[PDB]
Amino acid sequence: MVDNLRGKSGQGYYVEMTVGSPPQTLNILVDTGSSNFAVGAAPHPFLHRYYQRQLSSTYRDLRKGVYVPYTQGKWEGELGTDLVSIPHGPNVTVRANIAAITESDKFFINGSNWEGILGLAYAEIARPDDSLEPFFDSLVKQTHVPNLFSLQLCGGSMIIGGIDHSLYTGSLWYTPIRREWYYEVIIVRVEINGQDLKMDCKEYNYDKSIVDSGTTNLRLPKKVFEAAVKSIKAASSTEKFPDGFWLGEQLVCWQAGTTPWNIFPVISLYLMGEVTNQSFRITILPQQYLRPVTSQDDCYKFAISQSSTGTVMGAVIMEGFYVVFDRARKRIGFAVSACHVRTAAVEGPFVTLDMEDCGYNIPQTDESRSHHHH
Ligand SMILES: CCCc1scc(-c2cn[nH]c2)c1C[C@H](/N=C1\NC(C)(C)Cc2cc(Cl)ccc21)C1=NC(=O)CC=N1
Ligand code: NA
Ligand code: NA
Ligand SMILES: [Zn+2]
Ligand SMILES: [Zn+2]
Ligand SMILES: [Zn+2]
Repeated sequence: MVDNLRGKSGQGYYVEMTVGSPPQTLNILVDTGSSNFAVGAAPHPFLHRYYQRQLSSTYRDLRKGVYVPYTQGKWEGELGTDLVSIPHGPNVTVRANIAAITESDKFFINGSNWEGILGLAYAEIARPDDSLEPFFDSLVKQTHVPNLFSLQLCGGSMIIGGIDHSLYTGSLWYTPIRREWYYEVIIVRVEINGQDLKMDCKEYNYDKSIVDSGTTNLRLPKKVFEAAVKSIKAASSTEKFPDGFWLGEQLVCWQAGTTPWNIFPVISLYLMGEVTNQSFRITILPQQYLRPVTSQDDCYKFAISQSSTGTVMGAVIMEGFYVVFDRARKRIGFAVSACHVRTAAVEGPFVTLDMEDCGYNIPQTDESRSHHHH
């Protein structure tokens, strides 16, 4: 399973999955921020291949549609089940739910080389509801595959059912999964070049913090975004950038190989430790957040953006790390990645005697209160 992913942060990382019999092998974007297995199932300007239900003798229609809006764009399709296997994964075959995407807007991107998404988060956020069993749950229930996977994103490995120690150096540090819906976690402190942002720590997790391989950027709640930008600007104040750059709408450039990296600070996110009163920190390099895209110059985009739905630790963040989704023990581990040429660091423990609760409790809507989970 080592080396079983390909891709980049701008357009995502995909694993090979074989669906149906006779086998159709598809390139699937790995998405820890959703819970549907969904695959393009009809021609599209941007698809190199798609799922042909009519070629699969093992496909079964569920006779139910599903409509998945996103803030900008959407997919919809028909639910069914089919046999699924992972060529560079364990030696098993499962029957899983698959949404056959028949229409979409702004979902498939020009030249991505993936045809489908593998939603690895939990059933609570599956569409249309939590009774549509996500792929990984079907995988574990059907086989004896251990209930964990890891992502090493460089190009990359998703190891299913195991930790591979050749993919990381140093210590593996675990933070609890706060609740099993998204891969929710809790941020206890943020430093930018050594300086504490000094916000009430609930602000860092307002209204949640998650780990999301389907998101490119580090995304931060409004007040936290504003504080970080103020701090990164202060550090880089010998360069005056236009506003569009800080909005992630404009490149900024230096002559080939002369970029003043030192003017850009490191960002440390302190995650809750498994032990009470402890945390550990993941330290993010400017090379993660300031990404190359005037082809005599080196030009870059700012990959930190504002959020109204919480902190999102996206691909630009996970790229520096071996990240273990240890669902069995309800925790997420981080270690420094062994793919490379300041380093992204994973460091701890940090003890706080001050034992604060930094999680935010999302106000409970009547609709949410109404639902039974039997
Ligand atoms: C690391 C992989 C990131 C990827 S792969 C393909 C795209 C994409 C962009 N537009 N259409 C597809 C992105 C950017 C990402 N947006 C998306 N991620 C996905 C998971 C595929 C779900 C989705 C549905 C729609 Cl309808 C539009 C965008 C996205 C995203 N990144 C951010 O930084 C902020 C918001 N969305
Ligand atoms: Na099934
Ligand atoms: Na389509
Ligand atoms: Zn093609
Ligand atoms: Zn009931
Ligand atoms: Zn339920």
